[PDB]
Amino acid sequence: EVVQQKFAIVAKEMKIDNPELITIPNQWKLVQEYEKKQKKDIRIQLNAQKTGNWRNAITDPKYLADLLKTRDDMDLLNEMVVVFRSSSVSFIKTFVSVGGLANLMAIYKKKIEAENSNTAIDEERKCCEVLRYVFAEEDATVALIEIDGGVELLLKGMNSKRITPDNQLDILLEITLTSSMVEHPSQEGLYLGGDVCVMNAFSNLVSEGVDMKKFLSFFSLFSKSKSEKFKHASLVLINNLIDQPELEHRMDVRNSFIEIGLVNELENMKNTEWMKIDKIKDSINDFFDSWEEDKKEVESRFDDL
Amino acid sequence: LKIVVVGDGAVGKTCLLLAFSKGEIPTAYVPTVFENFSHVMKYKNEEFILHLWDTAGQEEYDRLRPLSYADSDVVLLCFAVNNRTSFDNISTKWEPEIKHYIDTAKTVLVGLKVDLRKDGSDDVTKQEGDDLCQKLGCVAYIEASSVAKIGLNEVFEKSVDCIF
Ligand SMILES: Nc1nc2c(ncn2[C@@H]2O[C@H](COP(=O)(O)OP(=O)(O)OP(O)(O)=S)[C@@H](O)[C@H]2O)c(=O)[nH]1
Ligand SMILES: [Mg+2]
Repeated sequence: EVVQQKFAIVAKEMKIDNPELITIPNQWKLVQEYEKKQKKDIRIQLNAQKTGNWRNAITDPKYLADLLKTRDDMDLLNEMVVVFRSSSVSFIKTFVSVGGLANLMAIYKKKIEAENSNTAIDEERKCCEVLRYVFAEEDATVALIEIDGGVELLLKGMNSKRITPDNQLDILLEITLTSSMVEHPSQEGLYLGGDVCVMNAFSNLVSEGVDMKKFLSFFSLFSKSKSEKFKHASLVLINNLIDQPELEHRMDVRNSFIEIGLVNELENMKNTEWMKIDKIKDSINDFFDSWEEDKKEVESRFDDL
Repeated sequence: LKIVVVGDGAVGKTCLLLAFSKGEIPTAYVPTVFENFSHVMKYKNEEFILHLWDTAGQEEYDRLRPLSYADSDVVLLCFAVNNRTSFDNISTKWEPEIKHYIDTAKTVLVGLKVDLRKDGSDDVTKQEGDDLCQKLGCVAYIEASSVAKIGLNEVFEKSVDCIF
């Protein structure tokens, strides 16, 4: 009762970067409450098996995962918003570890494709809202890479006319995270190829005939969007896709983007208030700086032939 | 008597608590992370034990706010009357949350910063709060200002009443 490291558990469990802002006496109170709740949750589950308030039974992450194989309704979706937004790190880790995401993704497909109605826009949007909470957990992005048509589904979902600019952002942020996750973030030498995962999903939109050219619908979202979080995030994705180890592969990916109006798009932003933001100025510079080095290199190889 | 205070960032929860029991303001706005203190209130011919749990409005502390809910008798659902957005969030974020974690609590709907309510403006009205009180099943809707010292006692007298 002076230690007081017994809190660093609650800290990382609740995603708190700076516990130095909590008075020692308070984070003892919080520890007792953490322990108290772990015990509370236990009692509700063993009890709601008969009550039977499923609302309390789904405070078991495993139970929640299994239920989605059978239930896909507003009530459940609303409750999941509460649960995923406000639960602990480890509750999502468990959910995901037991399927969970693939189950929620399936429901999301159903929602995305459902025939128009009033309840349709909302049902789809809750999905985005719920996914936006699962994806705050790294294990979830790892799981996504291994779901056939997961990233593709996000790409399609992102092009829905039924969602909001904010929905579209959350999905993009999840795609971008995926694109950069070549290696498992918390395991030394384990390849995951999310970069290849996303690349393939963009190739699949072309070959399923949804994009007339590679990258088209993403790029066209990027182009008219007015979020500034979205312009930035879009730039980060583009640069990641172009950032390949082999010149052949950069020259190729970037050509696809040149082919659909990228260059003229950025050059217009340079004559625009957009450069006032340092996150975006640097991404645009990076693109050009990398394009130019590649020209020199190409010129340099031709010179030796 | 356990009373917990929830609502959006910056609607005036901290000020509500510290004005009720100090009774003044912290001058410097510091966003709440967690706070908990008791305080004795003279009401009727007897004193009461008020355990106050202040919570974080900010999204950053979403996974931690539930640590404040156990055994709560009353929850104060707070919005600021000059901030429709906070008002809307009561029924999309706050109520659903405490209903999920501590459905046994009575709820008082609290309209904060009344001192700032301009007219001709899209602000929230005593009518809208009273109505919401009806839909949400709160015990009461009570307007207050930490700055003009209004409704303060009223708000906390009610938390006690709905328990006796
Ligand atoms: N005019 C007026 N301003 C108020 C009133 N109450 C709080 N404020 C102001 O609004 C700001 C928010 O007050 P505060 O109580 O700290 O918000 P909060 O609800 O605790 O915000 P958070 O901790 O969840 S992030 C403060 O800077 C304060 O000056 C009020 O009754 N009238
Ligand atoms: Mg506060």
